[PDB]
Amino acid sequence: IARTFYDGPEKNYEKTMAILQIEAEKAELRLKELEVRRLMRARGDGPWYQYPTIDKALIDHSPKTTPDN
Amino acid sequence: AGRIASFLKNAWAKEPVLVASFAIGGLAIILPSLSPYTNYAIRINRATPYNYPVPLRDDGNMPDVPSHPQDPQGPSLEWLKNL
Ligand SMILES: CCCCCCCCCCCCCCCCC[C@@H](O)O[C@H](CO[C@H](O)CCCCCCCCCCCCCCC)COP(=O)(O)OCC[N+](C)(C)C
Ligand SMILES: CCCCCCCC/C=C\CCCCCCCC(=O)O[C@H](COC(=O)CCCCCCC/C=C/CCCCCCCC)COP(=O)(O)OCCN
Repeated sequence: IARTFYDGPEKNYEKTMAILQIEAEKAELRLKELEVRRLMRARGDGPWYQYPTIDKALIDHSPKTTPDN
Repeated sequence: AGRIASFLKNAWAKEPVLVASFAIGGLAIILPSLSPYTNYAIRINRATPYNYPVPLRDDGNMPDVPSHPQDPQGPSLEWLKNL
């Protein structure tokens, strides 16, 4: 029965080790992402949460019919 | 050719007001694109000095900017006097 239907314990053991590593990495990545989102939303210095401002390319820098703009 | 002929005949006989209106509208639409004077009107509008012409700081590298109004450089309105 053991020869025909199953494997040794080392296979399940090391598959479990691989599964555990994947899951623990995913967990720490999730926590880190939550912290990064908190900081990027509070500070606005990150690539995320960039709210539009006015394009400076719309300003007209030509003499404006009076000297003081 | 002969369908539209009798059609314009019946229209001139029954609704001359609409005939004249469509003729005048079509002329107003198409004639301005064939005229040599539309550019003259654009240029006349561009030659009207509404605001003060602010002078440029001379850097020694402006051969085509006048240093006094009566100097020969700059735009000329001679074409306008003869128009
Ligand atoms: C000797 C007599 C006295 C003792 C009798 C012993 C009793 C044993 C017989 C009972 C059958 C066991 C039930 C089957 C459960 C096993 C299912 C599965 O685990 O088996 C697969 C293997 O497949 C097997 O073939 C299971 C198929 C059994 C299907 C049972 C169907 C019987 C129906 C009877 C119909 C008869 C004719 C009908 C006439 C109308 C494993 O997949 P595998 O990917 O390898 O895993 C890797 C393991 N390696 C490395 C060892 C290869
Ligand atoms: C491309 C030019 C566009 C700009 C110019 C037009 C600006 C304004 C003129 C258009 C105003 C709207 C016109 C609305 C048309 C109404 C048609 C209609 O139903 O009236 C008909 C009357 O007119 C008709 O017969 C239907 C259309 C017949 C042709 C009308 C003119 C079509 C174009 C004719 C001239 C073509 C171009 C000019 C060439 C001139 C020749 C060199 C029925 O008369 P009733 O009032 O109901 O009579 C009640 C009592 N029995």
